Amino acid sequence: LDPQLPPSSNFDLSAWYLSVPTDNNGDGKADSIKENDLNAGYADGTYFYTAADGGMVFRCPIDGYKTSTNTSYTRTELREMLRRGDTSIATQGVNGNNWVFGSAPASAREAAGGVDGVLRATLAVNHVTTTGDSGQVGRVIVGQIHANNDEPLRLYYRKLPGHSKGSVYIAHEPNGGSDSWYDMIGSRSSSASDPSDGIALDEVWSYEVKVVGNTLTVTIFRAGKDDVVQVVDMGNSGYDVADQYQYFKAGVYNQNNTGNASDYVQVTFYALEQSHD
Repeated sequence: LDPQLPPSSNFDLSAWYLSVPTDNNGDGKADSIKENDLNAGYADGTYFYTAADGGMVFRCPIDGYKTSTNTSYTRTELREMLRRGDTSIATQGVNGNNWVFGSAPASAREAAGGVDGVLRATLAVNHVTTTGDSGQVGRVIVGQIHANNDEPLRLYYRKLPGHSKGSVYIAHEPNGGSDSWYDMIGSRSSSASDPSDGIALDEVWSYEVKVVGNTLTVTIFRAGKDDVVQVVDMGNSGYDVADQYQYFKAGVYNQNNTGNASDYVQVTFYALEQSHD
């Protein structure tokens, strides 16, 4: 990882676009740096940049523009794009830009850009919010599986104000259904005690989000510690259908809209790979 190289030279960012919470074209939404511009070595020194150690930094304040009116939170986050800069393929839809679970019909599988998926990342959470409502404070989503309108996976890190260590947990949201929650390390609760096995700020760790058919496996890897694995059976989740498309997300999604404007989340990634079939 080279400190003197942009993120698209330190990482393979050809299948990603970047969302940063500014509104430069006056459309009221977050800005998108699409694949072709991102991969020309885009870094703005404020939201998205190479660290002094070569890491790809995502930094995101509480206050700023959002991706749609359907969310209440800012993000500095990548969104997977299997078209890789081929703009004649649409962003949304079961097409060469997006993947489908292997459980979907043959039609959905042959049309899609990929079948099943594995997202791997290595990262350190540098900073989480310390301000705002008790139920929001300290939370950042660092990895996602997103579908047409629901989220098969949201991977959270949360560290509470008076704690030296933070927790890791996941949500699975069925198609048209509601979130199921799974604590992996520590606890998502706003009143949990300091997790003695938890993850500190600046501590390096790794995650793997994998889909084979209707089985989701989330693994947390940590040097010197056993892997932590959560399997989620999505057999009743309704994603094994022809009209659902899927994409990975990775970066910081700031789950706080109640703290100080300039409070923020920041995570540095050290490895980031997306793959399909």
